[PDB]
Amino acid sequence: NLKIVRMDRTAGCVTGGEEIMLLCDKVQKDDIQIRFYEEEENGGVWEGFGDFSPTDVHRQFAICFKTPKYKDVNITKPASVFVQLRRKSDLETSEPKPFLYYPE
Amino acid sequence: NLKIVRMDRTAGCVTGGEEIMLLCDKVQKDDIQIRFYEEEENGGVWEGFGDFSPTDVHRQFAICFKTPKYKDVNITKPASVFVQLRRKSDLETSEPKPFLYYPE
Repeated sequence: NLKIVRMDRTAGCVTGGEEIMLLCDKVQKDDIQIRFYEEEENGGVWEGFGDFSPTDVHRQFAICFKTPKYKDVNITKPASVFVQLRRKSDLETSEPKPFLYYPE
Repeated sequence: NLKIVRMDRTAGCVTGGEEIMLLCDKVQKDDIQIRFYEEEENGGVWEGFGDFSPTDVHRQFAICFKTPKYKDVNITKPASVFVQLRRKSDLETSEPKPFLYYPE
């Protein structure tokens, strides 16, 4: 039942720390994370997490957060990743949205 | 009971048409407008309205909209206005938030 309905930004700088506003279907403020991930060719999986507190969850239907730092702040072209909602308790996830990290 | 909790942008170009995401306390999608206004020195009051449809209201707790065109697209410095929620039915309003229009 997790869904990213809309994000006001779907790209960001590799240094992270940028404010994004996200509209979601209902979530519980203490049982929700925003996971950015990238599947590596070596079977590895990079992940980073949106930076926010339960108070940043707006009436269970939106979240304000800051982006995580991407794995490599020295990329020279954009890196495409995904972002999903994930419940902390049972690790249920939303369908992913594409997200582009760009060089500083 | 109307409240603008957060806006992801509190400035915009005088030409209008720019996407803003707004978090609000509960509203009814068919009984809500976003009014930008400016009190003139001559007792006049400019107003413009955010451009959106009821489907742009997200589960009664957020609204995505486009800014209205400011009264004067030829200003040479920023113009400070206010923005409020207003109920269409009984014209109840939220407390206003400052908003800055800037030259193209």
